Amino acid sequence: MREIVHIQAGQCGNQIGAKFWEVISDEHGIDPTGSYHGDSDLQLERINVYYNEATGNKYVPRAILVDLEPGTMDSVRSGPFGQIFRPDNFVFGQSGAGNNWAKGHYTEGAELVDSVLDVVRKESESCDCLQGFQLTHSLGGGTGSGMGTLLISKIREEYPDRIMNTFSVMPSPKVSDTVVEPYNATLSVHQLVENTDETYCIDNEALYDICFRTLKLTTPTYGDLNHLVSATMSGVTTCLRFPGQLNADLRKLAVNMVPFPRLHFFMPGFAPLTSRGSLTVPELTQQMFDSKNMMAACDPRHGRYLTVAAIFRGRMSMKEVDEQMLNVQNKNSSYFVEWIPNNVKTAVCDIPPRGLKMSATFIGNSTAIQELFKRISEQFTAMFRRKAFLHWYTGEGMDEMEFTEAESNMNDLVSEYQQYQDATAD
Amino acid sequence: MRECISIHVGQAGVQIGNACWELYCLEHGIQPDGQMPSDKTIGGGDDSFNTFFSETGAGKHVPRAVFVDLEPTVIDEVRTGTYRQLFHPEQLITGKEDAANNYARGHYTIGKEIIDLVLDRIRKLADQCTGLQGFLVFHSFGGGTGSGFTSLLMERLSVDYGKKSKLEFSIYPAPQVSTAVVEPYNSILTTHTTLEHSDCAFMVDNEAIYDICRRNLDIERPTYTNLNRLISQIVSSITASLRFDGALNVDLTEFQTNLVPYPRIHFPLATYAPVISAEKAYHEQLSVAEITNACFEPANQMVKCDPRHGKYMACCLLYRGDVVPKDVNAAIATIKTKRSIQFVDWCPTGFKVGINYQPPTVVPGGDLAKVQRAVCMLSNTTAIAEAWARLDHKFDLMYAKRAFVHWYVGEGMEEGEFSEAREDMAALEKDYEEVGV
Amino acid sequence: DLGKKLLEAARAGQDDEVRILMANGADVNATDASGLTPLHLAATYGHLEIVEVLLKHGADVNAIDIMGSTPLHLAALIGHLEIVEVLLKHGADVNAVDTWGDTPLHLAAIMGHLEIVEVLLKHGADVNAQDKFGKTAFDISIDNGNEDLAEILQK
Ligand SMILES: Nc1nc2c(ncn2[C@@H]2O[C@H](COP(=O)(O)OP(=O)(O)OP(=O)(O)O)[C@@H](O)[C@H]2O)c(=O)[nH]1
Ligand SMILES: Nc1nc2c(ncn2[C@@H]2O[C@H](COP(=O)(O)OP(=O)(O)O)[C@@H](O)[C@H]2O)c(=O)[nH]1
Ligand SMILES: COc1ccc(/N=N/c2cc(OC)c(OC)c(OC)c2)cc1O
Ligand SMILES: [Ca+2]
Ligand SMILES: [Mg+2]
Repeated sequence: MREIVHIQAGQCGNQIGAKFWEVISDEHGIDPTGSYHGDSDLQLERINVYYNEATGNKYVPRAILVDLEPGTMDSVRSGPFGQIFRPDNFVFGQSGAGNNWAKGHYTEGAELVDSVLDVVRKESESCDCLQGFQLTHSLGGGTGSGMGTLLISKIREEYPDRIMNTFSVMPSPKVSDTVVEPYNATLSVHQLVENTDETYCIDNEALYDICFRTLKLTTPTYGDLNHLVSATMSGVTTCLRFPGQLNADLRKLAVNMVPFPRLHFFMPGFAPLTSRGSLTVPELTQQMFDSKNMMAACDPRHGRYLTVAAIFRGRMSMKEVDEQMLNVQNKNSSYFVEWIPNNVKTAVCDIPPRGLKMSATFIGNSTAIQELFKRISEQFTAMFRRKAFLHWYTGEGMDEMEFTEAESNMNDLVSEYQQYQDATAD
Repeated sequence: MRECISIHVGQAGVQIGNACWELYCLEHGIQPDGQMPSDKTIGGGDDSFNTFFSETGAGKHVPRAVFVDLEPTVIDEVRTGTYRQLFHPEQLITGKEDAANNYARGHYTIGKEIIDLVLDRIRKLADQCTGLQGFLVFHSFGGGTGSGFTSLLMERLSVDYGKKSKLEFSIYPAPQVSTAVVEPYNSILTTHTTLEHSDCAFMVDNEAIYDICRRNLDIERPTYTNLNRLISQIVSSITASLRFDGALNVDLTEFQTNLVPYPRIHFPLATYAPVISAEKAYHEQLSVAEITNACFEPANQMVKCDPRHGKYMACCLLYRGDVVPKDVNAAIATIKTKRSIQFVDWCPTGFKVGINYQPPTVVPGGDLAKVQRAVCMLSNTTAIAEAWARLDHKFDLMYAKRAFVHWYVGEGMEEGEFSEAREDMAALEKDYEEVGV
Repeated sequence: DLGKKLLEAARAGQDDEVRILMANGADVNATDASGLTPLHLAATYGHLEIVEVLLKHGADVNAIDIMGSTPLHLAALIGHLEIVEVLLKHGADVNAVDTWGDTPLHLAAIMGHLEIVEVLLKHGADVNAQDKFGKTAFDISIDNGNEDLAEILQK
């Protein structure tokens, strides 16, 4: 396992995808031009995982940019790191989606999917040992969710033995009070349960609460929310990009974190929580399992952990990490399943991000994530009971039965989390 | 002289095999470039160390070893390490995509793409042997390659080398330095499919070695480096009878005769003493009776179990160094009634003793201090079933919920194999209970 | 049939077409196959001007469809703060109950329309109103972990 092909779809996917490249390029010593300016040798050991190698020691990010809105490409080009992207990887259509999952998945998006797959094969063949794909998108819109899931099913047919990893942004009325978002989100979850190997659930509801209440921001913006997203995506991919003890394998991560195929939705966490303008080991382990440090609006103390992976970063005592983690597992033993022995793995890396000296990234497969799916299901049913704006989807060639099946599939997902949450070993 | 071929599978098998062959060269006096000044017979010979080392026309001594792993990361260090000039380049076999800690990926899918190439390279080494007696297989229980590919390899070697013996050095999983959560699965799956094809297996409990490095060596956070150096010290004491002159366990067939009373119970327990830290270079040299007393202490064992809870069926003592035979006879005489050592009624209550009058060799950079005498006890006790019980319990916890099973079913393996492998482990625990534990 | 043309005119938001049709005797209280009046569709699609014009021409502000949905139910669900105040201004029942047991307060709480929740409470929204599952508006806030909504319901 080696190279990873990055894909960003929609306005949110390209926005959170652009911030992902601006952060790791700073950690690897890469300037917007591409010339390596790092001051340590470890910044180039596993650099080939996310970057190509152009002539002249130039590093080209293995990223594909797609959106039905033609104005998003200028939003990315005008960015700071918007010049390093390969001009051949800009696939933008003419007609947008208008927050319609149907236009992205059946009409407007079905015309643009073949143009993207041509550049996916172009990138997948320039890899020495391709391991999987990485996608950033929101589930509330129409492009990143309707065409994003369609792009996944297309890649799943031609690359079935490769790992599909997504960073899906969940909608929230506290950030976007668009009443058709529970539709597109529910229809996307119906596809993500079947065609993804591991999905990071980034909830705008939790992102808003962290900025508004934890960071004391009366009016959080998309820049403030994405600051928590960029720091999260950097931590969950620290082992994939830097030398350490973990094998940096997408499949090894999926085998050790997915006990049941449908339960592959992770609850990311990060500590410490800081803002854009501005701790010990026992404090990082404490804040890590705190509900205030979760990127999903779910209380982990309301459910039971199935599998947990904690990545520590910075210069810290290797022995103390094994002490505080083992101690936290005892004080919260009622929140770990007893039929999965040794279900908490600990990783530690020596290169922390900039601005901090220590950090901790939490990746938990918890049954408490059902509270997220219950929130979207309750809003979906409320709108679907009255059939509000249902003609916006049937007019694009969608069947009404696809809503009840998505509602039924998502309710079955919730019952599955509750099933293993009440199970015992004896 | 009968040649022995060593096989190293997976990261654990390769890294431990690297430390063992380093120690073999230091004990035999072989330079890292394969030269041996004290080998007056150039181009060949009939010496005892030729069981593990072949000789070329230029006087180079090459190990009879094969390194195989489904990914090249671990073996590439052996290709650029200190002994990069020692091994045949065509005996370092590497794939591209590993088994991802999946027994099914190593046995049914990924392992099939390189199994025929590995056997052809083993065939080349077998043709150079005049009287090949068997193989030594190094692998882990928890890894996808160490469990899946090794089982596929052992099944093939039985068809191509039916009369030859096969011995294992297996790595028992430990939560302190484990890699995967499904390691209880892989360990049970590989034990069931390899039980028929293995004549004798020495299990190394990573937790037992981990505690020894903490207590005896004062190492707070032991790494794989500290574990493998101590493991190689014990592997050398076990294979010393095959590589030097002696009258105990002189060939692989005698290993089964002295340690294995019945085919299925071929898991002897190994104990080593003394283990002294290198920070104590001016330590007191323990007597023969003191190091022999330390063989029946559970804290010095390579597998976490209490031999007082079980009965012995065999017991061999391999001494190394300044050891007078009358001191061993006096020691065993006292350590016969002064302790609660129980032998089964159908076994001759005795102790086989072999003495090598050369003290153990320490490696530069190791954690162990030079000792003038040491002992390695190999005993087949029913108390080692305690380790199978710990492994079978963690297996039942996850399989009762069918957790992580879809990863195995999706790789060409049927779910029914999980049950018959667990039933085989149940029949193995009964084998020890029918003897007494 | 001018009633069916008035339904689509209120849905599409054609203000000029609504006036001309009502001048020719169009049934302002006409219904579709599901019982939706022109006031239902106008409050659903955010056509505030058509809402006020219909209310001045004999539109039933408390009309229900086959599922018991009043214009206040749909306006609170979609989140039209301006239309909700106009409906409440013309005597809309703030505590009307649909077939699912929901009130306008329930739908605004579920969809996160905090401003609408604040307006309904000031107009006499029953905080003790239960749905067919026994949940009230405050039960939705606690079950969903919405502390912002919980503070509004604790005035
Ligand atoms: N004592 C010791 N144990 C090791 C060493 N390396 C790995 N292990 C153990 O082996 C187990 C995992 O098996 P590995 O050998 O690393 O995996 P593999 O054989 O390469 O198979 P893959 O899953 O495909 O990578 C872990 O539980 C480790 O504790 C080592 O160098 N020394
Ligand atoms: N965290 C975050 N969320 C975003 C951002 N941009 C859009 N979103 C969310 O995405 C949803 C809208 O989907 P969008 O991606 O804009 O539509 P699309 O063009 O069809 O993919 C809204 O609910 C927003 O909350 C962003 O920059 N950061
Ligand atoms: C519950 O048991 C376990 C949980 C997690 C384990 N490993 N976790 C990872 C996580 C990674 O990135 C976040 C890796 O980088 C992609 C990664 O590469 C190997 C492993 C291992 C476990 O035995
Ligand atoms: Ca010779
Ligand atoms: Mg490996």
